[PDB]
Amino acid sequence: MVKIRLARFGSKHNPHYRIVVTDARRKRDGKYIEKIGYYDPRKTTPDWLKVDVERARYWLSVGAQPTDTARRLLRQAGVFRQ
Amino acid sequence: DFEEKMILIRRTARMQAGGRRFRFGALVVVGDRQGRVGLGFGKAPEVPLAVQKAGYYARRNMVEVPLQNGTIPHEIEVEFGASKIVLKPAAPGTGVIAGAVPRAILELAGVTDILTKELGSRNPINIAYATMEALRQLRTKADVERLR
Amino acid sequence: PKKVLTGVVVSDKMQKTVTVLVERQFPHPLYGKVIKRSKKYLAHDPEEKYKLGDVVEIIESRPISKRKRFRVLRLVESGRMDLVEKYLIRRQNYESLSK
Amino acid sequence: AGXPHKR
Amino acid sequence: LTDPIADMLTRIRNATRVYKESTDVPASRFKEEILRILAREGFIKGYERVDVDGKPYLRVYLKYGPRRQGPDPRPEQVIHHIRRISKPGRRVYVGVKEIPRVRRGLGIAILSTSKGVLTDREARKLGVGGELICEVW
Amino acid sequence: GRYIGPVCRLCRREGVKLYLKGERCYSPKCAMERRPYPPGQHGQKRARRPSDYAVRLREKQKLRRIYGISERQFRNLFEEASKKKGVTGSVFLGLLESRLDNVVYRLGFAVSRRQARQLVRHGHITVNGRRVDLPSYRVRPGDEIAVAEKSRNLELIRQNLEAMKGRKVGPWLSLDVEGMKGKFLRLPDREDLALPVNEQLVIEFYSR
Amino acid sequence: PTINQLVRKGREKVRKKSKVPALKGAPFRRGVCTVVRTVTPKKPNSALRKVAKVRLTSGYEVTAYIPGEGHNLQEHSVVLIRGGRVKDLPGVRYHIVRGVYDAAGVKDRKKSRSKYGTKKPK
RNA sequence: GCUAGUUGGUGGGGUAAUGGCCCACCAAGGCGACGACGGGUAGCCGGUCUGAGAGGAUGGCCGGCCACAGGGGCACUGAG
RNA sequence: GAGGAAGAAGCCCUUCGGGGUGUAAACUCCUGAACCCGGGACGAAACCCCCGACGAGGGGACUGACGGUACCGGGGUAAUAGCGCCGGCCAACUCCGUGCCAGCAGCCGCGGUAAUACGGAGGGCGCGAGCGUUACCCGGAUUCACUGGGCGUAAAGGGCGUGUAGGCGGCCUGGGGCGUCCCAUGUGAAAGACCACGGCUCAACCGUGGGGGAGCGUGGGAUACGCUCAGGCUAGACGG
RNA sequence: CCGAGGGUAGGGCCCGUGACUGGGGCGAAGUCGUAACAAGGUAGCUGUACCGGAAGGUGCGGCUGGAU
Ligand code: SF4
Ligand SMILES: [Mg+2]
Ligand SMILES: [Mg+2]
Ligand SMILES: [Mg+2]
Ligand SMILES: [Mg+2]
Ligand SMILES: [Mg+2]
Ligand SMILES: [Mg+2]
Ligand SMILES: [Mg+2]
Ligand SMILES: [Mg+2]
Ligand SMILES: [Mg+2]
Ligand SMILES: [Mg+2]
Ligand SMILES: [Mg+2]
Ligand SMILES: [Mg+2]
Ligand SMILES: [Mg+2]
Ligand SMILES: [Mg+2]
Ligand SMILES: [Mg+2]
Ligand SMILES: [Mg+2]
Ligand SMILES: [Mg+2]
Ligand SMILES: [Mg+2]
Ligand SMILES: [Mg+2]
Ligand SMILES: [Mg+2]
Ligand SMILES: [Mg+2]
Ligand SMILES: [Mg+2]
Ligand SMILES: [Mg+2]
Ligand SMILES: [Mg+2]
Ligand SMILES: [Mg+2]
Ligand SMILES: [Mg+2]
Ligand SMILES: [Mg+2]
Ligand SMILES: [Mg+2]
Ligand SMILES: [Mg+2]
Ligand SMILES: [Mg+2]
Ligand SMILES: [Mg+2]
Ligand SMILES: [Mg+2]
Ligand SMILES: [Mg+2]
Ligand SMILES: [Mg+2]
Ligand SMILES: [Mg+2]
Ligand SMILES: [Mg+2]
Ligand SMILES: [Mg+2]
Ligand SMILES: [Mg+2]
Ligand SMILES: [Mg+2]
Ligand SMILES: [Mg+2]
Ligand SMILES: [Mg+2]
Ligand SMILES: [Mg+2]
Ligand SMILES: [Mg+2]
Ligand SMILES: [Mg+2]
Ligand SMILES: [Mg+2]
Ligand SMILES: [Mg+2]
Ligand SMILES: [Mg+2]
Ligand SMILES: [Mg+2]
Ligand SMILES: [Mg+2]
Ligand SMILES: [Mg+2]
Ligand SMILES: [Mg+2]
Ligand SMILES: [Mg+2]
Ligand SMILES: [Mg+2]
Ligand SMILES: [Mg+2]
Ligand SMILES: [Mg+2]
Ligand SMILES: [Mg+2]
Ligand SMILES: [Mg+2]
Ligand SMILES: [Mg+2]
Ligand SMILES: [Mg+2]
Ligand SMILES: [Mg+2]
Ligand SMILES: [Mg+2]
Ligand SMILES: [Mg+2]
Ligand SMILES: [Mg+2]
Ligand SMILES: [Mg+2]
Ligand SMILES: [Mg+2]
Ligand SMILES: [Mg+2]
Ligand SMILES: [Mg+2]
Ligand SMILES: [Mg+2]
Ligand SMILES: [Mg+2]
Ligand SMILES: [Mg+2]
Ligand SMILES: [Mg+2]
Ligand SMILES: [Mg+2]
Ligand SMILES: [Mg+2]
Ligand SMILES: [Mg+2]
Ligand SMILES: [Mg+2]
Ligand SMILES: [Mg+2]
Ligand SMILES: [Mg+2]
Ligand SMILES: [Mg+2]
Ligand SMILES: [Mg+2]
Ligand SMILES: [Mg+2]
Ligand SMILES: [Mg+2]
Ligand SMILES: [Mg+2]
Ligand SMILES: [Mg+2]
Ligand SMILES: [Mg+2]
Ligand SMILES: [Mg+2]
Ligand SMILES: [Mg+2]
Ligand SMILES: [Mg+2]
Ligand SMILES: [Mg+2]
Ligand SMILES: [Mg+2]
Ligand SMILES: [Mg+2]
Ligand SMILES: [Mg+2]
Ligand SMILES: [Mg+2]
Ligand SMILES: [Mg+2]
Ligand SMILES: [Mg+2]
Ligand SMILES: [Mg+2]
Ligand SMILES: [Mg+2]
Ligand SMILES: [Mg+2]
Repeated sequence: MVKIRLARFGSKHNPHYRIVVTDARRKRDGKYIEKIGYYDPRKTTPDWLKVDVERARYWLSVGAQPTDTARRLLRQAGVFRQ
Repeated sequence: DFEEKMILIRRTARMQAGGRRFRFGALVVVGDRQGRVGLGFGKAPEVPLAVQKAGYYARRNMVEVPLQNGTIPHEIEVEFGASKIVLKPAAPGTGVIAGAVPRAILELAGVTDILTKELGSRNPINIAYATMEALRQLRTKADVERLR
Repeated sequence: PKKVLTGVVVSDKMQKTVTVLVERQFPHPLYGKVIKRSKKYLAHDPEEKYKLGDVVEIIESRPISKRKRFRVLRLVESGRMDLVEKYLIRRQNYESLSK
Repeated sequence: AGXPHKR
Repeated sequence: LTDPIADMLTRIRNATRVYKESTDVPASRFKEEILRILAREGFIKGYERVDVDGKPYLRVYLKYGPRRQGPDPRPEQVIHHIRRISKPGRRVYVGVKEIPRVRRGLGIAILSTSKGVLTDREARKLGVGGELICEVW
Repeated sequence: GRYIGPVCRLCRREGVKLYLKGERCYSPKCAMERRPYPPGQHGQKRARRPSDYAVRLREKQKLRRIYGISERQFRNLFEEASKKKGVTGSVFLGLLESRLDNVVYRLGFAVSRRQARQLVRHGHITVNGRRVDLPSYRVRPGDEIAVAEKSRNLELIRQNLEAMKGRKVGPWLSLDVEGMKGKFLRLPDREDLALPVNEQLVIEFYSR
Repeated sequence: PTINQLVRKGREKVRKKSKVPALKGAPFRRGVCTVVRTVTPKKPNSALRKVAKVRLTSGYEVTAYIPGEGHNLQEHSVVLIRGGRVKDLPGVRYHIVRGVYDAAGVKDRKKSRSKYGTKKPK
């Protein structure tokens, strides 16, 4: 399945993820299909999370599956607001 | 007045029965750093006299070098036989990028920013002459417009 | 788009197949000059209606056989045996190149 | 390599 | 004769160095378009169609500087340098972004485009590249 | 690390008075005003005509020994100015001045950059409120360099801030003596500082 | 040459020939001494240079130079060699690294010690 | 100089699918100085190093694709 | 770190007057790497349970290998320096020892009884937890020359014709639009590089955003030049 | 039927090595002569041919990069 997950960039002890759509069989930091936003878990900058939300819903509509901790960062960005 | 730089001092020699009778030569460039340069080659039986004649001949032969904000107006290629000098105008922050022989002539010209390259024979004497003829051939938009 | 080429026919000696000699021009990547380079394509002539000297267009298509990957698309000119002679003279000059 | 050989 | 254009430039370059008043070249429309730009840019006085032994020629009238002083009183050239770029051996085609600035503006680059023969400044302002014919200063 | 060795021989070689000590630089005990010839057995012999390479090397060692900075950091700064826009001469000087340990000296907190370094290195300094113990910190416009609260009361800083009630400070800088504060106003222009150094001769040294 | 001639033939990349073939792309190479003798140099020098003929791990057997005053090298000595020739000894293309394997450092060096395998004295 | 499944055709097998990929037969074709065939070396690229640029050199780490899993051959299971 | 003598001892040079290492040390005071104590993380809020509807949205709880680490606070000792080089290129010189020896050497070259070139010493230059050496790549090398080279005598015109492929090709007019030029459009992944800003105390490292090309696909256009097709000319060429 | 490969037989290419043999390069002070550089003491060089310890000599033709 196509999924929506965190591809850890950054450096050692300096986590910086990109919320990204990729194939589940692709490697974690591998070639993704599209970037839909970034996420700084350590909250070292005013905007440590950001989601397109329009695109995050397209892939969601066509069958992409978020991760469990990626589902939150799309919830916390209000992707699911009815 | 004009400022003097000694580019080259060499000891040549002739032959006669009894051995080598020597002689000395001096490349000296002279200029005001405001747009006047001069090159002279002085040859004498001793070093100071040759440095003397060189400066004298140098003031006898000068050149306008139309500076424009410290650089030259246009790029130029000049060959003084087997020796070739490239002069390219540069931006105000660059500097004088040249071998010792052209640099001496460009700094006393008042050139503060330029790009250069010596090609072919790097004989300092002929590089010096090739540098002078290049400056001597620099024109301005005024010179160009006034000609056409 | 299926690539479309143009070339003469240098061989009719196969069943339902003709050899189309395409040439192209391009500037030398280093020396700039415009140079010629040619390439033979084995084209599909299922009606066996094309003959020597015909300048034709071929179109990329699904494999008919090994090596056969283009179909003849349309005639363009006819009786250009002057180009065919150029090809044949060259191939003929190869006999003078051995040892 | 039979059987004797030549080499 | 393999390059009528290279011939013309060279036919001029030799006349200017012996300080000829004029020099005739075999006539062609494309040469006229080239000489039209040398006259309009001041490198020559101009040109006029002529006939020599019944043959169409282009007489070109040459310019020089004032009589100089010193041991050699030969005027400065108005054409210091005229040189073929594109040739029958290697044609040279530049896009508009690739057109060279001849002699940092003190010279021109003649080049043929589908809007006509133009100078480096004319092409860049008109926005088209083409075959770089030559360079003059 | 840094040079850490005898410092009056530096001035005697460079032929120019570099202010690397402190008060002694102004006294008649200054080695330069006392034996203004290069160190060693041959310092009093008659100098032979230096080469162009010698001249450029001498300028570079001059500028560098002024700041007490190692050749690595010195050139990495030089190369940074080469890439950036504008005249490389000024920018290389500005970035040299922007070093924290140079500001702390240029603000009179210490009488020598070598002492200003130890001030920064032992933490007695802060920037914009935060402690900063890195002598290489590139100070930006607007930063408020001050003495550490826990270190405001210390004989060396007082005596230095005392003798600073007298002097003025450069146009690009600001200082409040009573509150031990200081402010970096702008990037120094070329004419805003007169070092005994022809920076073009340092450019030309690296163009080789 | 014409531009067409260049299209046809092109320019030939100049190739460079190694001056240390026995190393076989290595920075250094181990060997064993077979002949440890002295050789006279060519004009205009006169001396008795110290040379070891070394049999390498790379299949080659070459003559290496033994730099410095005095050496402990004899037959069957294991030796590491480096590039570098001795200009005045034709055929010697390599130097023995001192302070490595059975090649002792130079006794009582003070200057340029690291080039001769001698440790710092107290 | 190279080529007998070689090059094309017909029919058929085979596969998710085109194809001499495979078999039967018929035709005598296919390729080559624009370097076929053969020999040597090499995994290719984003890039990396140098260089005024043009260029040269390189492809380790990271990302993309390919290839192999002691040396070979083989199929099975299966969306693969 | 600051101070600290017309300037200790030692060692080096000397014309025996002196000069050097050198404010260097000693010494004085200031600071306080390490270490000692105390507190102590960001990375971790989801899955889950709760209400609502097992949803949208609310509110709740458990979880850290790194680690008692970073970092903060309090205390606290003056605390490793080495390596290359000093004939010219190339920045840095004197003494002794040696006597074509022992040795140096990247090239030119040094050493034959006064060696700034060998070996040591003093001094000096350059870098600094590095400094050198070897190997290899690009540069200087415009020394494979497209940019940007040459061939009378420096290396380089084929012994000379004839001619195949190929490369190139005069003046004028028109058709096409292949080269070529222009505009639009698709692709040119991320990373990297570059500019801007920001996060680790700075930096390296790392995050965010900006700027794009060339090449190729497509669509539209221009036609001077090169190409092709067609028609005419006579200055090249051939013939009478 | 095909089939890894094993086996028989005969070819081609490459690498290493070999009694002995051929010249090559290099090596401070060996032996023989003096061919070349001056008209170098027979102008030199040359393709070829033959000869001779060795440089070389001679023939045939060529070149001036030959003195006077
Ligand atoms: S200034 Fe006088 S005292 Fe201060 S360092 Fe330079 S020489 Fe020594
Ligand atoms: Mg860590
Ligand atoms: Mg996959
Ligand atoms: Mg010359
Ligand atoms: Mg020339
Ligand atoms: Mg040269
Ligand atoms: Mg003027
Ligand atoms: Mg182009
Ligand atoms: Mg760096
Ligand atoms: Mg404190
Ligand atoms: Mg450089
Ligand atoms: Mg000798
Ligand atoms: Mg062994
Ligand atoms: Mg032993
Ligand atoms: Mg070496
Ligand atoms: Mg040493
Ligand atoms: Mg040494
Ligand atoms: Mg079929
Ligand atoms: Mg087959
Ligand atoms: Mg069959
Ligand atoms: Mg058959
Ligand atoms: Mg082809
Ligand atoms: Mg292989
Ligand atoms: Mg390999
Ligand atoms: Mg391989
Ligand atoms: Mg280059
Ligand atoms: Mg670069
Ligand atoms: Mg490659
Ligand atoms: Mg890889
Ligand atoms: Mg790894
Ligand atoms: Mg990889
Ligand atoms: Mg296998
Ligand atoms: Mg294994
Ligand atoms: Mg197996
Ligand atoms: Mg296997
Ligand atoms: Mg001190
Ligand atoms: Mg005294
Ligand atoms: Mg003293
Ligand atoms: Mg003393
Ligand atoms: Mg004393
Ligand atoms: Mg936590
Ligand atoms: Mg779960
Ligand atoms: Mg419920
Ligand atoms: Mg603790
Ligand atoms: Mg503390
Ligand atoms: Mg404290
Ligand atoms: Mg205390
Ligand atoms: Mg101490
Ligand atoms: Mg060094
Ligand atoms: Mg000297
Ligand atoms: Mg150096
Ligand atoms: Mg020196
Ligand atoms: Mg003796
Ligand atoms: Mg002895
Ligand atoms: Mg030496
Ligand atoms: Mg070296
Ligand atoms: Mg003696
Ligand atoms: Mg002596
Ligand atoms: Mg002597
Ligand atoms: Mg000495
Ligand atoms: Mg030396
Ligand atoms: Mg010595
Ligand atoms: Mg370090
Ligand atoms: Mg190293
Ligand atoms: Mg360089
Ligand atoms: Mg090159
Ligand atoms: Mg090289
Ligand atoms: Mg070469
Ligand atoms: Mg060469
Ligand atoms: Mg060229
Ligand atoms: Mg040449
Ligand atoms: Mg001839
Ligand atoms: Mg022949
Ligand atoms: Mg022809
Ligand atoms: Mg043609
Ligand atoms: Mg034409
Ligand atoms: Mg077109
Ligand atoms: Mg990219
Ligand atoms: Mg930018
Ligand atoms: Mg780009
Ligand atoms: Mg396109
Ligand atoms: Mg189109
Ligand atoms: Mg069988
Ligand atoms: Mg078989
Ligand atoms: Mg078999
Ligand atoms: Mg078997
Ligand atoms: Mg065999
Ligand atoms: Mg033998
Ligand atoms: Mg004898
Ligand atoms: Mg004789
Ligand atoms: Mg005789
Ligand atoms: Mg004779
Ligand atoms: Mg004779
Ligand atoms: Mg003869
Ligand atoms: Mg005879
Ligand atoms: Mg004769
Ligand atoms: Mg003849
Ligand atoms: Mg004669």
